[PDB]
Amino acid sequence: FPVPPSVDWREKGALVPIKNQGRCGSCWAFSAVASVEALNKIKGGELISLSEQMMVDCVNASYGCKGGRQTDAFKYIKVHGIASSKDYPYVGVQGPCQPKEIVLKISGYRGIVRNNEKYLQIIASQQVVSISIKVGKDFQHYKSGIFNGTCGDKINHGVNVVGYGSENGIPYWIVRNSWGKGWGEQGYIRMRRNTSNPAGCCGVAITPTFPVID
Repeated sequence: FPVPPSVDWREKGALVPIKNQGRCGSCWAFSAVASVEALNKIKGGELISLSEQMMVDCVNASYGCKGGRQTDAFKYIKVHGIASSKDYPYVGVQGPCQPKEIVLKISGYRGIVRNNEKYLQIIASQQVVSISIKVGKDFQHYKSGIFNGTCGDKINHGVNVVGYGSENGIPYWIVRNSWGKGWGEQGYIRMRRNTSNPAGCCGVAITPTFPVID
């Protein structure tokens, strides 16, 4: 599959502004939701901010502010759909599953073969990808540049690949986080790409997933 050398889905109007999950352990929901929002736009829909709060409150296979799985959210959005952030705002605390207008459903999700950054790049060239990484103190303290710091010891944080590129010949992934616009490069981190360890930087390539529509 012909692969462009750089991609940035933000330049294509496929990312809503950076959000902030607060103290709640809802990264799984933010990582699933951003991929769904982007795909809806990429496939010819309008860009709409969608409700992570609805996922936290309604996806009983996951654990609300106690952690969860991007794929649990994808399954829920396929069957039951998802409401807008406007109708179901984020409060950062689990509450009852509240009924609101459904914006959209998806049709399913897929994974990528594990530990294959070039396969991740192929999907990333086509849409936003959900990924799971091993965050430790160096990642938490990231401010700018291409991150090459140390990593945590356990997969513990869900984020998104929104593109990729290179700077002075050093390749990177553009990674969306859910820690507000004041963290990193306006809420994003560029992480080193094509590392010798096939798991990728802090495990970016271990378990990528992405929604499908139609």
